Amino acid sequence: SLLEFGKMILEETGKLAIPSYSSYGCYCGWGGKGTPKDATDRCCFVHDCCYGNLPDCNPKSDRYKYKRVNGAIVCEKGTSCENRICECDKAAAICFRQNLNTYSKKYMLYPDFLCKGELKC
Amino acid sequence: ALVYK
Repeated sequence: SLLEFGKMILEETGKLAIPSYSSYGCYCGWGGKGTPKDATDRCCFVHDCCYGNLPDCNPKSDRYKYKRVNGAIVCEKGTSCENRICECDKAAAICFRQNLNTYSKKYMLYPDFLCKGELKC
Repeated sequence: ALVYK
């Protein structure tokens, strides 16, 4: 659920999942459309797509458990939906960390009309 | 922690 993902993001990047990553670019937020603005926005688009592959799962509210193996994010065994939601989130947290150097504040609270074009998952 | 993405 959102509580596990937010804690995951804070641990990995040092930044609070709100506000940094809830209104960033074209895909860090709610839904999304258009062409991702930068590497961090692509992390969100890939994250959205990953959730997209789990139709009878509820990613935002279904809680899972994960542990740290010295820095590594190991998803704990849970229901089949929890395991898969955890892997989509771990991937996003790592992707955000991988692109911290290009994170740009000018993409925070990005207007909707500038999100143009199309990208299929 | 809190929430989004």
